[PDB]
Amino acid sequence: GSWEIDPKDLTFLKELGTGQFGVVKYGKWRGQYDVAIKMIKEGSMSEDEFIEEAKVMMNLSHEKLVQLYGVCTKQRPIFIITEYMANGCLLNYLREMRHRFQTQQLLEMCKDVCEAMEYLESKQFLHRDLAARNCLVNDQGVVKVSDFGLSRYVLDKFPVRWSPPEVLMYSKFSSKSDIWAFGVLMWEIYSLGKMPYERFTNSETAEHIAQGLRLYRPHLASEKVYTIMYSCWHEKADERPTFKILLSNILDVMDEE
Ligand SMILES: CN(CCNC(=O)CNc1ccccc1)c1ncnc2[nH]ccc12
Repeated sequence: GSWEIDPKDLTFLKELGTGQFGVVKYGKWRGQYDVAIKMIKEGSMSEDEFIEEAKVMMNLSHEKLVQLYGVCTKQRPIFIITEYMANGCLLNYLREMRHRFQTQQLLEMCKDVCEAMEYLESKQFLHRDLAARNCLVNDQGVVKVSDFGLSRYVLDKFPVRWSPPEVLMYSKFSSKSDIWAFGVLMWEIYSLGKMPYERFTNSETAEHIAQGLRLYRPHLASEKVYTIMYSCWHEKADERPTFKILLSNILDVMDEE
């Protein structure tokens, strides 16, 4: 199948991490091309649904989306073969104080993610778990959005701190719950990877959000940048912007700043 990679074409070279979803390895495809090999933990996913969705996933392609190259499903664990992102998870990258980021770099990180999300929104595709922990950074410092849609197939920890009131109260998912999570991700970037609502538990965060209270301005965000992330948190989902509008707003601030 066109979504199917021959696992014999892989050379495993380095372990990149282990986690709830499984083990990830760096390797080469046909001796030459860098890949990530994501090995799905046995029993962790609805595998027939995941495999059918991978066929749809094959047609999603954008420079700021982690590229899916194929799956290996004729054995277990199944493998997801993806773009290799040398600098790892965005959350860990932000927390690495040596980079001494300028705010121009932080705004570019936001734009990278917003372009990916604008593309997913043009395809009516929801990420459903957008957060810095689900973005990756390549060897050039480019941020890309990873594992978009994956939570649908996970059989098991919910992202309370990235969820709007209507998700927490009613499980109402929409383009506007991705918009809300994007604003939280902007806050994560400008806070150099702090936990949102760091002094609260999830249960306390949910109550805070419902009472109408919000995250507030990171020290490194200008007034114009804060306006953008705060616009993502309107109580009323329909008053939140689209990713097209957020991209335009981010580009405008890049020009001003
Ligand atoms: C460290 N790391 C991220 C590892 N975490 C995940 O991929 C989590 N998802 C997942 C895991 C197992 C099975 C199914 C899904 C990477 N480092 C460099 N390039 C990369 N490309 C892609 C990932 C990736």
